[PDB]
Amino acid sequence: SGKHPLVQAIENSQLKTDLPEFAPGDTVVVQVKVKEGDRERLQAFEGVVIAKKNRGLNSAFTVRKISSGVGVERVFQTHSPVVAKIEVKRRGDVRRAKLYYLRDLSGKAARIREKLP
Amino acid sequence: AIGLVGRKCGMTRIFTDAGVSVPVTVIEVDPNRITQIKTLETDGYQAVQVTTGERRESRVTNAQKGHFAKAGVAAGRLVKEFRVTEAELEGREVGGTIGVDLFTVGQIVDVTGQSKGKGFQGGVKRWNFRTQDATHGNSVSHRVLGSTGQNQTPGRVFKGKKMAGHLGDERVTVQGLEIVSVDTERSVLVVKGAIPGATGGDVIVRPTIKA
Amino acid sequence: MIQTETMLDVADNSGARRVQCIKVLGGSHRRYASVGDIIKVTVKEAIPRARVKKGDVMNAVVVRTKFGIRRPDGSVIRFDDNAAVILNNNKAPIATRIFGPVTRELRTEQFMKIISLAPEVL
Amino acid sequence: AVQQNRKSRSRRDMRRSHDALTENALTVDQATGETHRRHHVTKDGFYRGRQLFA
Amino acid sequence: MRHRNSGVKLGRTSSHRKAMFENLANSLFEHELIKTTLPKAKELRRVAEPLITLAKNDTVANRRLAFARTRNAATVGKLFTVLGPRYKERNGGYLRVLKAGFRAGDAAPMAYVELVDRE
RNA sequence: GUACUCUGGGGAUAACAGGCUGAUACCGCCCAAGAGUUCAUAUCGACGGCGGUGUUUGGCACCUCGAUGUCGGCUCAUCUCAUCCUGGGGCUGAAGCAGGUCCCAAGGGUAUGGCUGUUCGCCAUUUAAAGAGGUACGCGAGCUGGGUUUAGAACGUCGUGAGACAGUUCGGUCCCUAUCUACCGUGGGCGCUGGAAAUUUGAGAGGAUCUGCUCCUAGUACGAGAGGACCAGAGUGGACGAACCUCUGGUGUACCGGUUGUGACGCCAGUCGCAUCGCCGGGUAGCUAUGUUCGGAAGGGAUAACCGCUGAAAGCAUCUAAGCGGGAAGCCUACCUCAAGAUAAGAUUUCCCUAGGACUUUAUGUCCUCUAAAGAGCCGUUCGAGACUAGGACGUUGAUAGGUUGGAUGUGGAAGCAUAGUGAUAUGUGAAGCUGACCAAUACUAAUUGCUCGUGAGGCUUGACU
RNA sequence: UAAGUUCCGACCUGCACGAAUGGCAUAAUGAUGGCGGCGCUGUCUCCAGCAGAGGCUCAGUGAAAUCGAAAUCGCUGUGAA
RNA sequence: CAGGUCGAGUAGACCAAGGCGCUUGAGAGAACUCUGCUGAAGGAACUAGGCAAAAUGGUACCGUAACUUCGGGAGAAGGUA
RNA sequence: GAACCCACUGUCGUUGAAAAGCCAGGGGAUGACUUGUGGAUAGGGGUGAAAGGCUAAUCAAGCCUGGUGAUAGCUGGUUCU
RNA sequence: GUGAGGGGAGUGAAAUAGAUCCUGAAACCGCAUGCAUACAAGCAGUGGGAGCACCUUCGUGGUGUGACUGCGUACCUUUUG
Ligand SMILES: NCCC[C@H](N)CC(=O)NCCC[C@H](N)CC(=O)NCCC[C@H](N)CC(=O)N[C@@H]1[C@H](O)[C@@H](OC(N)=O)[C@@H](CO)O[C@H]1NC1=N[C@@H]2C(=O)NC[C@@H](O)[C@H]2N1
Ligand SMILES: NCCC[C@H](N)CC(=O)NCCC[C@H](N)CC(=O)NCCC[C@H](N)CC(=O)N[C@@H]1[C@H](O)[C@@H](OC(N)=O)[C@@H](CO)O[C@H]1NC1=N[C@@H]2C(=O)NC[C@@H](O)[C@H]2N1
Repeated sequence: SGKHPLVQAIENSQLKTDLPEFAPGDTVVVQVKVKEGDRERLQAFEGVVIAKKNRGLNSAFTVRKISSGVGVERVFQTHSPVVAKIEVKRRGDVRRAKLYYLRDLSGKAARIREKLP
Repeated sequence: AIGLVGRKCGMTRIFTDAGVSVPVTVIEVDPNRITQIKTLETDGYQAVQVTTGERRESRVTNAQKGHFAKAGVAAGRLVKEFRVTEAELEGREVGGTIGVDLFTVGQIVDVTGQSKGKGFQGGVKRWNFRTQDATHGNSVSHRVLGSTGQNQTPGRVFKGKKMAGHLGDERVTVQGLEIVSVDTERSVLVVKGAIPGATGGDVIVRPTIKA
Repeated sequence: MIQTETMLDVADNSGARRVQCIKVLGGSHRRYASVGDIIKVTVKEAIPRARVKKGDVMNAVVVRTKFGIRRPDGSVIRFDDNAAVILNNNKAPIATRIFGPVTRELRTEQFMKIISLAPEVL
Repeated sequence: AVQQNRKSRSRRDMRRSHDALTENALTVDQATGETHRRHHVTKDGFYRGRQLFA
Repeated sequence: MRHRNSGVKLGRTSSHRKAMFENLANSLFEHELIKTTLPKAKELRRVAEPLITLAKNDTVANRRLAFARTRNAATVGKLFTVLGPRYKERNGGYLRVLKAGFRAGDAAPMAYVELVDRE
């Protein structure tokens, strides 16, 4: 809430209200709307959350995965309608907010320990 | 054409149902109050003068106090004219009010503002000049102008030569912006894209001159 | 964001393994190439007994970049490498297999073969 | 770089035409009656009634 | 350009500036009235007033924070036993800065910094 | 012999640039044998003739030898048109698509690399195109110093030798704080027919001016076939420019954390100083591009080459002599910005000042007393404004700045205590503690009491209205 | 090498190599000359942000080379050109 | 002459005994200049030339080519803790 | 590889802090080594692992004083009506 | 400021003979009065010439200034120039 109240009201008018709770280090699945022609479908994007930005309607989060041997990252915008659904598969236990050190690790070295209840 | 005077409130985004993120600028509009109508007979041209905002009486001078009292409107923080034709001039009278409903969603507009001031600036920033070599023997000549002219002929520097000096803090008009939202409850315009100036600056919104 | 002297991997089985960009095609003073753009390359390393040979000058299309691509919702997608797919003299793919994911900007009638052969389109 | 001709006294004085000094803003302190610099503590330590040094 | 930036430089490195302002705060808390240059006096508020706000509440953690910021046991004791109780009900503004002419050696503008209820 | 060198002189006399000239150079025109299946002139054009320009090679020796101190590269340019692309046309040995040739047109645009000191040149790959030239072969008190042309050394060659070169090779100090003119920005003064606060007209000035590809018309017109349009519409790019920070990132030495060495705070614990911010991982505002948005759209007027209508001189013919049209990225407008020092100093709205004496230089007269307006400034709190200025906001009838309170964000589990461990550590209290610049409230602190400037109805002549 | 007036190997009409003004080689050595590669990078595409020191303003002290005299504009022409 | 903690050390970081803060200051936080830190994607495309900068860097063990004057090359290269 | 002795590269400095330096890198560092004190060699002479190098900030013939007011077919200047 | 310096007083024929003190020029630098000067382009003068101020024998006069206007590119040397 570092913006003017009018901007805050205009932004708050468009907030999603069913977002789950997740943190860096968690592995998540994102259902992404894909529209070609008149054809609509949901594509799954599963991976580790390596960064989270809490900025109200300007919130974002970065998901990293290994796809066919090639690392790929996507920075989703949390309140965008293209993000249909987010599910948390497993909760991770980490020591810092940003996990960029994972980019230089491969295989067993990049494993994230599960957070035990 | 007749337009509106407002204040830049900040930038944000609007999400569409398809998921497209549209970057937008929000313009607060305190409804403009007409203070004077200028005609061919008395002024030689046709314009509508408006004021907006508020100003304390200790800052309002006596001449301006009388000028506002003749129209019968509260003193504003600024006064500004719009050139008009007879068709736009009809229906407007001294003491009336112009609101955000002058515009419609989807309309294309031009927005004028006062750009941010960068102060004294050099050739690289002001005119996109290229720097010289950082290494390879260069002596204290990394961001300098270089040559400024020819030899004995013509033996002078031409007018308009690009040099260092004040950059920014000038009137700038941006054309082709689309009205994204017209909120009458909050008296707000939401336009697509960026507009000149800093947050809190005064801006002018007019119908586009390009077609 | 590919420019001249940039080295790229090859995401196909045409035989080339590393290529170097020698020109960004499609305009005077054009600086950079992104996903879906055509470049001229020289082949720096190839597997033995292949149609392509080391030292050949060919066309290619960029399919993966580290700088990444933007999407209409404001997101960005970044890859771990810079990868290209070799084309022939009339700018058509010459390979039969595609390795690694590709993006939806390749969904044109010119590059639909890459979309069909890729393991992942994202 | 250096002049090719000595500058005349008239031109030198014309350049100096912007060198004049100005007065400070002085004011009588109503609490004490002495002249003081406006918005400043007096030399004896008074300012708008309060007194600093016992 | 320095649009919307806070802080001063005063021709010093960052560590030297921080040490100087710590010394100034200690001297102010000890004597309750000091004379310095006007820019130093104005910047000293942003360093000194939060210390009094912190000292309003007496806890071990607050005392250790005050000691980390002042490195003066006498200053910590005076803050937590005298100044904080004195300003418990004051909503900021524990200092006043008053212009005091110029300095003979270099014509530098000067000011007095004083605690609000000193004596 | 002197390149190890020195003195007195010369622009009386050479090398650079300038000047005169134009043999040479480049460009243009006249005649026309012939070539072109016939057919000089679609395109070429022998033998000969006449000019233009002032980019070449030269001639002369007028300026400079009490110094005009540079081959190329870099940075930054400005002009010409004999036009490279884009625009408009005539002819064709122009079916179409293309091409050839000539005319008009200077608005904009007009490659990156390998080799070499190169200019040039050859080569690779692009582009709509990679134009030709002038500007001290533009630019070294703006940069460099690879080549050439000091002093060292060597090779080939010449000389008995000192030494030398239609040569080669390795190495080899680039000074100047800008007075005047000019230019880029930014102020002070006065003027503008009493003074003041605002809003303005536009005589004029500057900026901008580029273009690819795909689809469609339509596989239509054209053509035997192969191929394949004009005109007219959509979509999407390159380069360039501006504004902006919502998004994506960079930075972020006054924000948070991990960690090494050492010293200290009496000790443990907890902290702080120093070591590039010690090092390392993140990161708020601001600034910023590689990020975002937008622009060169459309239309009027006069024209260039060119094409005409009607029409005589000259019973015909003829775009022309009367008269009437069409016609280009070019000109004037149109778009953006500046603009009344436009001394021709413009216009509109509103506001302020309505006192007495003496005297003679009898007048917008000179001296006394009274009066001090509308406003402006000094000063202070300051700013997304700024070198100083100027400009914007506010000064108690107050949110201008700091602080305080709340929120937001970042970091990521404070200290103390308690549990489990032999212990390093782990867990709970608790997503805690701390959080520059952000948002919102709040007179707690500082914007005090003030002073200075600016006056007192604004000359005369004539005309029209009263 | 995509592209090599440089580099390496070979050829020999050696303008004008050649045997102690030594010839041809040679391990090691060289702040020696030429060419190529890996890593690396603000050298560059193309620059951005930040830190310190100047620059700028105020107070004090206080130079320099130069200088016939200056009321010291543009263009085209003229003219020790 | 020359102490302490680490250290091979008289190298180096921080300290002891013992000395100093270098005889103009105060503000501001523009262009430009000097000295530093970081930098998206690319990685010599820069340039006469990788000039400058970036980079490597310790101890123990393993392992180490052509060539050679048998000494070297060699800390070759490379790897583990 | 420090001290010590050198001077290969670059930025800065060039009316400098300095009439040859600073900073970051660089070479030698038990030897043909570096260095204190006191001596010897004197100008067509000395000395030189040789650059015409050095011989008191001076070297293809040191400095000082005399011949000496050298000579100059050269340049400059030459005073009231 | 028990400073420097000055104003009175006093001495002296004279102190503007007051101590770096006879006379006291010029370059150069101040203050005061009069006139001119902020729409106009250049060796700064010269030949004309309105107005203003002071004086005055009251003018067909004297002193200072100089709006506006015609003409007008320093001096020396050396040179065909
Ligand atoms: N009768 C009249 C006599 C007249 C006399 N002749 C005049 C004269 O000679 N002037 C010389 C001016 C030099 C200097 N600027 C003076 C000054 O003003 N110093 C400011 C300090 C004053 C302060 N209030 C006292 C202070 O902190 N003391 C400390 C202390 O003793 C001690 O520290 C610890 N931790 O124990 C010591 C460490 O060894 O260091 C001293 N500090 C020091 N700072 C000094 C420095 O830098 N250099 C010289 C010497 O003075 C140094 N010591
Ligand atoms: N209304 C205003 C009032 C204001 C108020 N009142 C304030 C006021 O008034 N303040 C006054 C300040 C004035 C000043 N500051 C004081 C000052 O200056 N004192 C000077 C004191 C000492 C002075 N230096 C000594 C002196 O003079 N030595 C000289 C010197 O050795 C030499 O001379 C030269 N040239 O070489 C020699 C040659 O002869 O002579 C000597 N002398 C001789 N004298 C003799 C003579 O005459 N005959 C015979 C023989 O014995 C002569 N020799």
